[PDB]
Order: sequence, then C-alpha cells, then structure tokens
Amino acid sequence: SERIVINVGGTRHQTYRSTLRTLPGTRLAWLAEPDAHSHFDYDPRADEFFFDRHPGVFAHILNYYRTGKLHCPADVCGPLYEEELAFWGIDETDVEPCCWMTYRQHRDAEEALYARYVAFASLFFILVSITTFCLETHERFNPETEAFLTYIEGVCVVWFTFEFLMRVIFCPNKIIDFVAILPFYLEVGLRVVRFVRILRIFKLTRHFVGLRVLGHTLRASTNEFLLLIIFLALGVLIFATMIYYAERIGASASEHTHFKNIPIGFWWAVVTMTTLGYGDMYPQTWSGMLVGALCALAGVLTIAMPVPVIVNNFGMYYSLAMAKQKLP
Amino acid sequence: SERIVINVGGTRHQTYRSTLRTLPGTRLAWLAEPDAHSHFDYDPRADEFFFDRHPGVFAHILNYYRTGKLHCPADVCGPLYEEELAFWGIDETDVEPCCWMTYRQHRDAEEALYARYVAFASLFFILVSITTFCLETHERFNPETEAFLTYIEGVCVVWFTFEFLMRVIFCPNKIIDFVAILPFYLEVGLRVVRFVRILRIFKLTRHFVGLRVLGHTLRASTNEFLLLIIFLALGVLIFATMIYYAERIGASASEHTHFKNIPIGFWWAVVTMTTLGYGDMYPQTWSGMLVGALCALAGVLTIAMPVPVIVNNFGMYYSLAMAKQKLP
Amino acid sequence: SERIVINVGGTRHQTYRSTLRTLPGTRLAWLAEPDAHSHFDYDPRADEFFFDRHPGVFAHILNYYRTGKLHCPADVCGPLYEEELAFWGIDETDVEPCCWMTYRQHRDAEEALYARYVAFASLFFILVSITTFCLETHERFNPETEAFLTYIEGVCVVWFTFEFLMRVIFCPNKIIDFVAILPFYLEVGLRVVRFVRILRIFKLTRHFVGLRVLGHTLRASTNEFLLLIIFLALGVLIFATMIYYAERIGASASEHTHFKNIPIGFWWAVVTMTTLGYGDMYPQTWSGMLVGALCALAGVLTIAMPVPVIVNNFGMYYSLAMAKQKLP
Amino acid sequence: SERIVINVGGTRHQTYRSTLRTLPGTRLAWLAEPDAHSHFDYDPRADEFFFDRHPGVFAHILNYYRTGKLHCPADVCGPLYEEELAFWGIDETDVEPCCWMTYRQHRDAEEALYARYVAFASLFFILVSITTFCLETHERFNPETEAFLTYIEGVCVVWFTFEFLMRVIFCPNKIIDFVAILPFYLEVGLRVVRFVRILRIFKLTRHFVGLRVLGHTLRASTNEFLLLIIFLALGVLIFATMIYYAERIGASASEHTHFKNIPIGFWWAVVTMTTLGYGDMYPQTWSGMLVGALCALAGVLTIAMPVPVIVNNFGMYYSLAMAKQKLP
Ligand SMILES: Cc1ccc(S(=O)(=O)n2ccc(C(=O)NCc3ncco3)c2)cc1
Ligand SMILES: Cc1ccc(S(=O)(=O)n2ccc(C(=O)NCc3ncco3)c2)cc1
Ligand SMILES: Cc1ccc(S(=O)(=O)n2ccc(C(=O)NCc3ncco3)c2)cc1
Ligand SMILES: Cc1ccc(S(=O)(=O)n2ccc(C(=O)NCc3ncco3)c2)cc1
Ligand SMILES: [K+]
Ligand SMILES: [K+]
Ligand SMILES: [K+]
Ligand SMILES: [K+]
Repeated sequence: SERIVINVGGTRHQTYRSTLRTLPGTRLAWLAEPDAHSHFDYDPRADEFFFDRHPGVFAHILNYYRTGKLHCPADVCGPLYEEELAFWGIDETDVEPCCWMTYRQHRDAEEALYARYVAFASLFFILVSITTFCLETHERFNPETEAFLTYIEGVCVVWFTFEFLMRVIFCPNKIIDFVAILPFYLEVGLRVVRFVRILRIFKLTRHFVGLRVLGHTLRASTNEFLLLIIFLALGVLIFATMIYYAERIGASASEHTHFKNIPIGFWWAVVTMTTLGYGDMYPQTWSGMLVGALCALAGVLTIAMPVPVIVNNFGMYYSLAMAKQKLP
Repeated sequence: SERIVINVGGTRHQTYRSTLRTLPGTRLAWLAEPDAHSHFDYDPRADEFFFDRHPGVFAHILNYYRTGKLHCPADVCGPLYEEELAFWGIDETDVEPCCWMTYRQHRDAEEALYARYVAFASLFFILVSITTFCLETHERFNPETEAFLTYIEGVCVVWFTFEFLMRVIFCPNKIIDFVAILPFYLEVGLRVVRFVRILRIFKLTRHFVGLRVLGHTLRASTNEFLLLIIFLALGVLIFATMIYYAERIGASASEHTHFKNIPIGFWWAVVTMTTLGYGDMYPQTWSGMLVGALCALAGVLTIAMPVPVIVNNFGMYYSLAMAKQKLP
Repeated sequence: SERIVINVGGTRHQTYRSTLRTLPGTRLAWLAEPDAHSHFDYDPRADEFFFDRHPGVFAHILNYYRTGKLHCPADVCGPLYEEELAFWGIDETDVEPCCWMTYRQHRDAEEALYARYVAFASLFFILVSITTFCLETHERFNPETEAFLTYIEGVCVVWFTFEFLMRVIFCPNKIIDFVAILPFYLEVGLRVVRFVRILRIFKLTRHFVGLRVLGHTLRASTNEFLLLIIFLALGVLIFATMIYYAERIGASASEHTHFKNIPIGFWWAVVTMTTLGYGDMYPQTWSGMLVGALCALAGVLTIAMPVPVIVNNFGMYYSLAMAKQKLP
Repeated sequence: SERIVINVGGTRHQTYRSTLRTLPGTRLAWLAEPDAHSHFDYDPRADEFFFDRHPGVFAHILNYYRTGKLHCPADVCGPLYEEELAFWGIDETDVEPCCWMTYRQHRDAEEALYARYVAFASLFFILVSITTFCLETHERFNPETEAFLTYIEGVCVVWFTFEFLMRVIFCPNKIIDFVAILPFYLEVGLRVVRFVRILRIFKLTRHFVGLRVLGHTLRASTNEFLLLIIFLALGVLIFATMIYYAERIGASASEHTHFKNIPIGFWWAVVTMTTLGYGDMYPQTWSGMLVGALCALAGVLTIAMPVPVIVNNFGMYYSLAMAKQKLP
C-alpha cells in the first residue's frame, strides 16, 4: 500500500513495498522492513534510498519483483548484467531459458582461453623426421631401403635423444611424453611403431593460437559430434536399405547393378550424403535415381544442421583469442 | 488540449488526452475520461497517474497512440514485451510486419519443446535385429541362408514377443505399435515385410534430445520443403532441356553423347545442381560445357537459398532444448 | 551562452541555443530565434518547449547538433527512426555510412512485396503438355513418333486455343503472352519452336509466394551476379593457365595428360572451383596436383564470398512475405 | 562521502566523489577537486555540473568509475561511443575483450576503402590479347602457328607500345609497370614469358568496386589463410597415413589398391576433404571405407571453421563500399 523510491544513481524508480517483498532473500527486500532507514543511504527529506549503480539495467532487475520472471537486456553485455545481478542479491540461475544462451555464451568462452633458439633446432628435426617417414614408404627408395634415409633418421633420433636427456634431468616433478616421445624408444630397438613419429607435431601445435582455439572448440562442443554421427548413421542405414530395394525392383540375383548388399550400400550413402560422389557406385534404374536424388538432399540437410552450431563456437573463441592478442 | 502525466514507475511520460483517445478500447484510453480519478492511482497533488510497470518499454507502447503504428523494441526479449502488451490492453496482432518475425519466433519456439534396466535389454535386441537384417542380404551367408542367422533373429523375435506381452496387458487405454511392431506379426508367419524391422529405432530415438529437436524442426518448417522441392524441380526441368538442345547443336541421331533424352537429363541436372558430380554423364561439347557451368551455379544458389531458413529453426530449437537441459 | 529545455514527452533535454543553430533549416533551429515563444508549446513557468514525441530517439536526433554527425540507434527499427527523422526536419540522407545499410535494408524490402476452378483445368493441361514434350524425345515412342502422343498434345492445344479465345475477347486494353503463348501459334502450323512449351509454368509460378520472393530477389540483387561471374571468370582464366603450364613442366607435345590447351582447361577449372569434380579431367603430375589443390580452395572462397550477400536478400524478403501472410 | 550531480544533458547522474577519483587522469576526475567550480558549468543553485552530451552512453562511461571495467553499449554504433570516449578522457584501449571485437570492426573497415574513351580502346586490346594467347596453344591453329594470330597480337603490341609512349613521357615522378607491362618488352625480342600477358587485367580490375573490396579482404584477413592452410596440411598428413595403413591391413606388396605410398595419399586426402571426389583414387577395403568416411567429415569441418571468418570480412567491406556508393 506504501510506495518507496529506489534512487539508482540519479534516475529514481518508485514501487510498492508489497512488490519488493516478493523475494525475501535478496537485498532489495531488506529495504521494505521498517528498519532499512538504519542500514542504507536514506535521505530523510526526499525519502529516497540511494544506490549508486547503473540505472539502465536496474530497471530490468526490478522487473523481477514486478512480474515474477527475470530476463536479460540486449543493450548490455553478459558480464555487465552479471556484475549487477551479483550485487543486487539476485541469482544468475533464475534467468528464463530464452535470455540464457545469449547471456552465458562470454562466461563460457573464457574457458581458460634465450632458449627460444633451440625450439627451431627441434622443429627442423621434427619436420625432417616426418619427411623421412613419408619417404620410407615410397617405391623409389626401395629398389631394401636406401641407406641415406636411415642415416638421416638416425641423426634425427640422436638429436631427439639428446633433447630427451634434459626433460627428465632438470624437471621438478616425478601426456606428450609417454605416447608421444615413443619413437625415441623405438629406433634404439610398424603401424603402432611409427604412426607416433608424426604425433610430435602436436607438441608444437600448442604455440600457435589458431590450433589452441581449434583444440578448445573440439572439446567445448563434444555433444554436436555425437549428434552429427547419429544423424549420419540413421541416414546411412535408411538410404542404404531404400537404395537396395529400389535397385532390386528395377529388374535370378542382382548382377546388373552395384548395390548387391545392404552393407556395401553404406559406402555409397556416405559418399553421396556428403556430396562427395566418387563414381564407383551410382544408381542405374529410375527408382534408384529417385532414391539417390533424395539421398543427396537429405545428406546436405542432416550435415548442415549441426555444423553451424559447431562453427559458431570456433567463431566466438577465435574472436576472443584475437581480441586478447590485440590488447595489452 | 489538456496534458496528463502517466507516471510509469518513476519516469513520467506526458501526453495530450487527445493522443490517448486514439484507440478507445485499451486501458490507457480510460485515463482520458473525466472519471479516471476514481479508478487509478491518481496522486491529487502532482496530477500523475501511477502505473508501476517497466518504464523502458511503455515508451514504445505509448508510441502507438502518438503515431499510429506499433513496433517492438530491440532492447527487450519477446516475452517481456508480450507481457507488457497483455497488461496495457494493446493487442499483440497490430505489430507491424517488420517487427513481427523477430518478436514471435520465443513464442513459436516453445512448441511443447527401476525399469530403466530393461530399456537396454530391448535396445540390444533392436540393434542385433538390425544387424541380422543387414547381414541376411550379404552374399557371404547365402551359399540357402545359414541357420545361425535365422536362429539369432528367432531369439530376437521371441524376446520382442515377450515385451509385446506387457504393452497390451497392463495398458490403460484400448502410432509406434501398428506399423512399427509389425515384424513380430511377421516372423510367426519382403520389401514391405522387413523394411519395418529397421523402424524400431524410431521408438527409442525419442529419448535423445537431438533427435527430438530434429523431429520438431522437420515439422515446424514444412513449407521450406515444398519450396526447395519446387526450386529443384524447376531447375531440373529447365537445365535438362537446355543441355539436351545444347549437346544437340554440337553435331542422324544422338549417338556421340550421353544426353539422348530429356528425361535422362534429370539425373544429370540433379547430380550437378547439388554439386555431386558422379561422372556417369557429363557434357562433351562446348555448348554443353557452358550449360553445365551455368547449372552448377544455379544449383548452388537455388539450394542455398531456403536451406538457411531451414537451418535457423534447428539452431533456435536446439539452443532452447539445451538451455532447458542446463537449468533446474 | 543561453540554455533551453526541449521537453520531448516528459524527459527534458537541455542544450545551448548555440548548439541548436548548427543546422538552420530544420525545425529545432526555429526554437532558438527570439520568436519561438509565439509558435510552439512554451510553458511560461518552466521555460520548456513541449514536443510530445518518443523521448528515446530524440536523444539521437539531438546528437546531430551536438557533434555534427547523425547515427541511427539499435534499439528501434528502421521505420520508427525514419518517422521521427521526417518529423524533426532532419534529412534521411545525412546518416553516416556505417548506420545506413542497417537502416535502409525495411524500406528497401517493401519493394511492392468462382473462376478459381478452371485455373486447375489449365494447370492440368500445362503439366500434360510438359510431359508430352519431355516424352516426344525419348527413344521409346520413336520406333516415327507414335500417334497417341500427338493426339494428346492436340487435345492440349485445342484447349489452350479455347482459353486464348477469352484473353483477347474480354480484355480491356489493346509479356506472358507474346513469347509465352507461342506454342498455340506453333501447333496450327524445333529448338526455338518448343523450348517455349515449358515456359507456360512461369505463368502460374506467380501465384506461389516462394517463387514471387525468388523473383524479387533475382532482381533486387543484380550486382552480386556480375560480381560472382567476374570472380569465377578471373579464377577460371588464372587456374587454366597455371594448370596447363604446371602439367607441361612435368614431362614432343602434350600426349600424356588431359590439359592439352588453355581453353579446355576452363571446363576443369570450373568443375573444380565449384567442388563438382566429375572425373573426366584431373591432374596427373605433382605440379598439377598442387595447382588443383589450390584451385579447389580458391573456388570455395570466391564462390562463398558473394553468395551470402545474395542469400540474405532472400532471407529478408521471405521473412517479410511470410509475416505479411500470417497477419490480417 | 559527498555526492555530486553530473547533469549530462537534462538527465542528471549522481555519484560519490570517491567514485569519480578512481581514475585521476581523466576529465571527470577533475570535477572532484575543490576547484572545479571555477572550471565547468556549475549552476550554483542546484549544484549540478552541466555537460551537454549524449545522456544515453554517459551512463556506460560512468559505469567505469563505479565497477572498474569499461564495456560498450549495444544501442549505439562504434563511432558514436568512440567520440564520447574521446571526449570524456577515457582511453579506447581499456575496453574489455568481450566488447572489443564488436566495437572496432567500423574503425577497422574504413581501411581507406574526356580521356575515358581510350580506356575502352585499351580494354579491347587487352581482351583480344588474352584471346590470342589462349588460342596460340590450341591444336587447331598449329598444323607452325598460323600467321593471322601473330599478326593480330602484333597489332595489339603495337598499340600497347603506343600507350606506353605516354606513361613515361608525361609522368611527373621518376608495381603495375615492371612485372605487368613486360609483354611489350617481350614481343620486340614461354612460361614466364607469357604468363604475364594475362596480368594486364589486374590493371583495370581496380576500377570495379567488387574487386577492390575483394583485394582489401584478401589482405585484411591474411591470418585466416595461414590458419586454413595449416588445418588442411594437418588433415592431409593425418588422413594420408591413416588410409595407407588401413588399406594395408585389408590384405607381398600393395598391388590391389591405389594408395601405394604416403605421399600419393595427399592427393586423395585433399580431393576428399574438400568434398571434391574425382574418382581417380578411392578406398577399396572396409577399413579404407571407414577412414574415408571420417576424412570427408573432418574436411568439411576444418574447412568450414575459418571460411566464415574470411567471409564476414568481405560482407562488411562490401556493405560499406555499397553504402558509400549509394550516398552523395
Ligand atoms: C619458437 C616457435 C615460434 C613460432 C611457432 S609457430 O606457431 O609459428 N608454428 C610454426 C610451424 C607450426 C606448425 O604447427 N606446423 C604444422 C605442419 N604443417 C605441415 C606439416 O606440419 C606452428 C613455433 C615455435
Ligand atoms: C534407457 C536409455 C538411455 C539412453 C538412451 S540414448 O538417448 O543415449 N541413445 C542410445 C542410442 C540411441 C540411438 O538412437 N541410436 C541410433 C543408431 N545409430 C546407428 C544405428 O542406429 C540413443 C536411450 C535409452
Ligand atoms: C488456383 C491455384 C491454386 C494454387 C496454386 S499453387 O501456388 O499451390 N502451385 C501449384 C503448382 C505450382 C507450381 O509452380 N509447379 C511447378 C513445377 N513443379 C514441377 C514441374 O513444374 C504452384 C496455383 C493455382
Ligand atoms: C572506363 C571503364 C569503365 C568501366 C569499367 S568496369 O569496371 O565496368 N569493368 C569492365 C570489365 C571489367 C573486368 O575486370 N573484366 C575481367 C574479365 N572477365 C573475363 C576475363 O576478364 C571491369 C572499366 C573501365
Ligand atoms: K561437392
Ligand atoms: K564428385
Ligand atoms: K563433389
Ligand atoms: K566424381
């Protein structure tokens, strides 16, 4: 029945105390008791409680005692509204689900997001080791492998051993060591042997900002990969079956076509849904053609639906990383 | 000729009553009659009508008695403005068509959007039945089908019958039962027979949130599929005709090329507009090459025009579903 | 040196008259002369000029006499700010070029954007005529064309003549008639003859809202087509030359490869830049492979750069058309 | 302990001087000393300091002495807030990294972004020279090159020499001259010889606005090219190795498949990651098929992650160029 005047920095808001006592735990509710005159800045000639805060968002906080819900403005960023919430006693978890995903979310994007002359003296050997690995397989140095290649990689491993004689000698305590510095253990005496020779680049690929952002993205968006894989698996199964039966109705067995099984149809339905189209297997009857024309479009759609959700994350994280790089 | 002072929560707005009587059905219009002093909170010393509401949107409501049109702000969400509209007596259908699609919509996105150990004991059998179906066709277990596969699927159907001896016994009343629990009716005694064996996954594909959002999208956007199909059909017809005639002018019949008919040109014009390109049929004359270079681009455009409209829906619905999942 | 108080609807703005006389043609400038007391609503006890307008944008208008430039807010739509501009005497062409493309935009998107039982009795004949045209070419009804097909199309043309005996008889005056109702002139006595038989669908393709929006888009964005064609032509020329010379350095003539000319390289460079890839012509030397790996990416980029500009137009126009369809 | 009233144009903001002395270098801090009454517009009856500026952003400036951080509003553009910052003494480099990339951003998009009858008399010769170059290679005018083609290009070079007899004669001082007007030096007496004949179009391709915007984009976004190249190189290396070993486990050498080396796998892994798919090399074992189905998706993702960042730049720059073209 009575009115009180919350003067939030020059621009006074009036309300009924019956409105302020809707949520009795927060700070504003304390104003309503007949004791607040002994706690806050009560000017005893205009009866207004001074509160020296941003007056352009407090009219959205107070629009949580008036109606009953709490929304976020669109004229302030996340952290500004969050600081104001934290002040006034409101909880940052009553935000309605419409104004929540565009308010969390810079808070979910923070995400913790002269020996510099031998770093190149290690990168050079990393790259030459990658090259020697990629050339050991070529059937030009295998008339039986030529000796100069194993000599080169011997120099590489005798330098990597030298570098591994400091990361255990001068380190204080006791990921990129056990299953990533394995080729050093290997050369001294092939799939799992030398796949790891190429993994050493993931050691230095943390000093580049773009790959740090990519790594943070590939783990802050780990649901939109299950989603994409499940979409693609459903599509592959459905369209493999459809194309098998379609090609079958088009005239003692299936010897006039490529899709002889439902399994082998998975290869086709995945080189078609992705709009790849090698050309090893394609439809050859009008029913097969209709099913393929359906498959291409369904694939475009079920791939383009979650990939934008994946991509906005990288956009935001990379924008933040560059903004942090371009500021002192 | 007279002025009145609508004090909407501390920040008074003045107007002429001649402005407030533009729409005589709403609440504000009642203020103008020489009786409102007996209805509302009329402070009889400053002559201001108190109205204890958000003062940052009421200056957009009142900007519907001043000009004549009603627009929505961009510093508040949908539901906030909608609640304020509902209060003041304004109708939410006078919104101009520019400020309408970005005001409807969180209202069109709500869209209604220990026996948990046998659910896995049903999913296991669903998956093994899918696998046995996909392996019955392979020409490795058909020297004539091997007996262990029909034995396996017999175990599967004798478990699904057991599970179907409760969904009719203990159910109160009397979609996923008639045309989805058909293989149980089948095995006891092939296209329409066993296509349905794979449909059982659509029973469990409602417990995943991503597929619920996909299902809601595929039906809240059922116009943008007719649109895409019509675009693609027009493109296919036009470019099939163009490529037939083009390949024809390039020198007694058409025995030097692939496009011998206007029908068979549909397959090409749809594996090209989608940027698929198998390679079974391609142009082989300079006029055919120009028409194909036109077809690829027209296809990219007439596919990328409505697909973003389809994709924004999934983006919004999935954002809402995740926000609702991440909040108590 | 003196201050005056523009009371724009309850929320008074103070300024110096020396500020208001920056642009002497507009309305506000009239307030500054020592005569405005005889023109406007001058309350001669608080010395404030009443102006009964939106007080949330006038603080952006007045921020054109203070600094010297004119910007648009982001908390109001286009037409709202435009109406306020039109009132205050400001011109809508002084808007700075940053706040202009997001202010023009609904103004550039307006863009002018029981005989209903014989419309189907014409669409049926249109479709059957399209089908008879597409089947006249097939080498199944050409053992020499079978008589039933020309009989069918004779029925079609004898109905279209009947319908053309009203659009000249009962029309008041004197596009879709001369070069679109040509087959009627044709059958009574082949490229340009019967391409037009398929054009009749563009007569009815104006009653669908999606194709109306597509037609408005394809002409409100006629610069972003010259742009795309020029990008693609530059790319095609550059990469055709590059791939010719590359494939040439890889070891008396060029008889070991596909790219024997710079012209024929255009076909490849356009089925590759569009990520189509038929497979009729591909690189076969390491230099050719590097150039092709460059071509694919340059094509993706120079196609994806203007296509989003093309697509936003359709997005906006279609949103507007649907908003206008969903409102009385 | 004391309060002061910054009247920023009609809408007074109150604060404690203890708040205004948080940053003692800026202008507002001067208000707090017991001398400001002799410097600013101090009305000595309401004790308010007049400051005649936009009152809708100063409540965000002052929200930098209250909390400690500085954010940008979303209801004003970049340059407006920047002008207000510049006024008040605040530095435009304390902006928090969330509100920075959407505040820089028009400032990072400005970026410096009757002889007109012989310009066509040069473009004609440029185009005919391009055509003669592209036709010198064709094996239709090489029965040995026909004389009319070298005659034509002789006319072209004797006109380009004439035009090069003015750009050195009447030019005041002493890029598009040394390595771009080289064919004139060439014809008077082939890879590096005549690649440059096509470079002359880059001389005139600065008079088109679309290509000016493209050129500004291709250099304001030179990090997102290193990023894309590094993503693609990592992908190519990883998936080349994976597909080699996969195809190897699928059953004395590798004579049953295409991927015989890790190098040649780069061609495949780059015509697949880009969703090109020629069809010259594809997987032929189930493990190869799984790895290829992984490669297509990883390629789609690692290409679509930085390309939107590249594309937004062209969008913004082109919008600005068109807005500047459409305004006096
Ligand atoms: C000391 C130092 C300074 C700068 C950088 S660095 O950040 O500038 N930098 C250089 C190369 C890479 C890289 O990760 N290359 C991967 C690759 N491409 C093809 C095969 O492997 C990153 C690293 C170390
Ligand atoms: C009781 C329970 C708990 C969780 C889930 S669940 O939601 O986590 N869940 C699991 C599998 C699927 C699925 O739909 N798989 C489809 C498919 N992929 C390849 C062929 O078929 C969904 C379901 C039930
Ligand atoms: C009287 C009336 C009512 C509705 C419509 S209508 O708007 O609903 N409508 C129907 C078909 C089309 C169309 O344009 N079809 C093109 C096509 N597809 C394949 C070949 O040609 C549009 C038209 C007329
Ligand atoms: C005097 C004047 C006026 C207008 C223009 S102009 O700006 O309108 N203009 C015209 C052609 C181009 C162009 O760059 N063409 C490239 C190309 N396409 C295929 C091969 O090469 C640009 C230029 C000069
Ligand atoms: K493709
Ligand atoms: K392809
Ligand atoms: K392709
Ligand atoms: K292909």
